[PDB]
Amino acid sequence: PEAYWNREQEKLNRQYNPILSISHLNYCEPDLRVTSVVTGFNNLPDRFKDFLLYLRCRNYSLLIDQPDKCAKKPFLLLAIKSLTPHFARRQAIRESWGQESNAQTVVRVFLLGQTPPEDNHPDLSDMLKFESEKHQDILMWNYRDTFFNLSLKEVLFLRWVSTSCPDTEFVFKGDDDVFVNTHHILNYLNSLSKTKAKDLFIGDVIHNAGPHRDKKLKYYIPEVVYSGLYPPYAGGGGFLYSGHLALRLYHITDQVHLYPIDDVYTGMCLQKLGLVPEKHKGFRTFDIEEKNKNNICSYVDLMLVHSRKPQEMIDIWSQLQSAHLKC
Ligand SMILES: *[C@@H]1O[C@H](CO)[C@@H](O[C@@H]2O[C@H](CO)[C@@H](O[C@@H]3O[C@H](CO[C@H]4O[C@H](CO)[C@@H](O)[C@H](O)[C@@H]4O)[C@@H](O)[C@H](O[C@H]4O[C@H](CO)[C@@H](O)[C@H](O)[C@@H]4O)[C@@H]3O)[C@H](O)[C@H]2NC(C)=O)[C@H](O)[C@H]1NC(C)=O
Ligand SMILES: CC(=O)N[C@@H]1[C@@H](O)[C@H](O[C@@H]2O[C@H](CO)[C@H](O)[C@H](O[C@@H]3O[C@H](CO)[C@@H](O)[C@H](O)[C@H]3NC(C)=O)[C@H]2O)[C@@H](CO)O[C@H]1O
Ligand SMILES: O=c1ccn([C@@H]2O[C@H](COP(=O)(O)OP(=O)(O)O)[C@@H](O)[C@H]2O)c(=O)[nH]1
Ligand SMILES: *[C@@H]1O[C@H](CO)[C@@H](O)[C@H](O)[C@H]1NC(C)=O
Ligand SMILES: [Cl-]
Ligand SMILES: [Cl-]
Ligand SMILES: [Mg+2]
Repeated sequence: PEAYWNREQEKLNRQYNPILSISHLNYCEPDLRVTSVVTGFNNLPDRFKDFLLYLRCRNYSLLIDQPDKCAKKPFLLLAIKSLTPHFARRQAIRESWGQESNAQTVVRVFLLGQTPPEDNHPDLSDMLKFESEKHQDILMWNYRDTFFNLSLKEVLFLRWVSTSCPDTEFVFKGDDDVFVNTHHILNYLNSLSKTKAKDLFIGDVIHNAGPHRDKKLKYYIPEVVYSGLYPPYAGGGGFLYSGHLALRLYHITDQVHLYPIDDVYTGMCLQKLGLVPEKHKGFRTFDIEEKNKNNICSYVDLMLVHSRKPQEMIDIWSQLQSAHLKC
């Protein structure tokens, strides 16, 4: 078409689809041709200019790995998107719904990029090494951890699954400011037939959405960048899928250009597999009703709630342990 991403994506489609008859994965120099191709490139916000220049570079390497995380074969892998300074959020997740267990082994990793000093981030590196050496649940890549780079966090994670955790039955991928009912999730996982557990992918799916064009909102996308409607995509606050689908998802990522909104990007990859994400009412990416926020019995049949502060996650998980004695 005329939107840049839509244009470069069709070029990918013809590369991978014979019926339609520089690298797009390993080119890590600034693609300067975008400056004369995208209308009004110099008047775009810096995140767009960085996203367009390095759209074709995704070969980033792990700086902090936990290679023996899935030694014991996990039933559920919890992968949590996080930023370096979120020490309290990560620690509260460890102490509540993200703790490792066996009961069906559950493993936990936090996904991080770099918060480099050249972006005026405070040097928290030696506190992150301290945190890593003590909890051994930090995965960190050497890319600039930013909002528009989150679909990069998705691809680099799916790569780590295929190379360091391909056996895991299921994967939960979510944010570090949500409460997840890990107990209710595992009971849902064992109330599933092998037929459905094959290509399982559930979340707060959004249908027939389009790019926000409000120049001042977070998910704003210019019309020179993307045109049309998003595919169905689960809310990035947290979705649940099987390891089998994770491997299929990773191998299809090369056929989809990175997109600045990472949960939309996952939907584009699901669409390319011929799959539709499955809505589930337990995923409350928009919280619940304030009158029900007091009641611990309101959290028993939920899958996740967004959003929650660290001490809120701990308070709910604490109360949730005695919920079967009073609900
Ligand atoms: C997602 O994450 C990736 C990975 O971290 C980010 O990619 C990096 O993006 C930064 C820009 O923010 C890149 O750094 C920039 O490189 C430009 C080109 O420099 C190369 O080429 C010149 C010749 O043209 C060589 O001299 C040089 O050795 C480099 O090899 C620079 O022009 C940029 O200049 C910036 O800093 C200097 C010094 O302060 C000043 O001139 C400017 O003020 C300017 O700010 C800058 O250095 C970096 O190369 C990318 N890394 C990789 C591995 O690709 C993405 O930006 C990020 N995406 C989003 C959307 O966040
Ligand atoms: C029919 C329709 O138009 N529905 C709209 C929703 O699509 C829209 O949802 C929000 O959209 C954003 C992109 O436009 C984005 O997907 C957002 O999810 C968040 O996305 C970030 C990355 O962009 C991801 O990292 C994060 O995990 C995720 N957060 C949560 C809690 O899921 C999504 O909410 C909505 C705008 O609020 O409006 C609907 O009308
Ligand atoms: O540069 C970033 C910004 C966000 N996040 C994570 O991505 C999730 C979504 O962040 P945010 O809550 O700000 O987006 P929202 O939920 O409001 O859409 C959160 O868990 C953040 O920790 C990240 O990993 N890197
Ligand atoms: C990606 O690969 C290219 C070519 O092999 C290389 O020049 C570049 O440095 C790589 N990027 C990273 C981050 O290693
Ligand atoms: Cl621990
Ligand atoms: Cl907070
Ligand atoms: Mg959030």
